[PDB]
Amino acid sequence: NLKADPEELFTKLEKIGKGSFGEVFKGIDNRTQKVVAIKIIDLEEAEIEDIQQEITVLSQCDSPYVTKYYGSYLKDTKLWIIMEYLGGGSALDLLEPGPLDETQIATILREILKGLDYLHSEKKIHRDIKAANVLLSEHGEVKLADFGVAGQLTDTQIKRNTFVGTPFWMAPEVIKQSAYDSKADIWSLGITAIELARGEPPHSELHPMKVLFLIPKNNPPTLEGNYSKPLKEFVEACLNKEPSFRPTAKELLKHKFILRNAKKTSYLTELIDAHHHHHH
Ligand SMILES: O=C1NCCCCCNc2nc(c3ccccc3n2)Nc2cc1[nH]n2
Repeated sequence: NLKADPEELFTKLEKIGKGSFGEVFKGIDNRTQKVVAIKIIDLEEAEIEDIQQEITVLSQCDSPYVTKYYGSYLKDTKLWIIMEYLGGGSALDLLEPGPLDETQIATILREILKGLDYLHSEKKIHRDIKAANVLLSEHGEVKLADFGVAGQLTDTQIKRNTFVGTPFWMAPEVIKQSAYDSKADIWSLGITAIELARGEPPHSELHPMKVLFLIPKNNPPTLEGNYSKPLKEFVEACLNKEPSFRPTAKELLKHKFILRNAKKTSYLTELIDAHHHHHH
């Protein structure tokens, strides 16, 4: 039962961003000398082998719209998750210089939807859709990241009222821990569309415990301000309190906002340029 040491298997390089449940680093697989991303989760207070088994299952996923998993390695109380590295920045990173235009939003949402359609067709739930987990390559390709595990890391805490993580993107049925399915991602997608349009999810000025309380009780958010009627309607379609009333990802790919505004992903290199200029 002697475990491989991830610090020997991988060279941890610079931090590249805050992930859910842990910081994310660029890394090198020392066996292949290939670049990877590494997220280290501290599981001192927690079923570890169930999470590793599911990461192994998810490492078999294969889609242009979803980052690869490359397994995970436990070291004492820390779980090293190994992932495909993308270097363009997350959509959250790329929101820093200023507002996105509706073509950028529609392009990014279209790619997210294709990734959600893939995961849902494989009977998986992303469960952590937010701009921070939407990644760009240096060429503008868009892939979902950190999918398929957040439920194992949070659902029990939510049941016990011991969850202290961030609630802004959670569907009401996830907060109430009733039966939830892929439609939970569709709610989170609607919140993420607001985040891409306005820079932050609804209720971002409120205490997270008030937000956890509000989401299942309040009318769902809507997109307010100078935004096109199709974009507002796309948001409204996602943000229905009843999950059976939300459309599937496959249906949303046909939404007129997506079809009339999405353009080539290669144009999103302009967004990466803006980040460079912002930080130059
Ligand atoms: O699979 C990942 N999950 C981790 C998802 C949460 C972190 C997202 N923030 C991020 N992420 C990058 C990155 C690279 C270069 C510059 C900025 C970057 N900002 N790269 C990355 C992330 C992952 N892979 N590659």
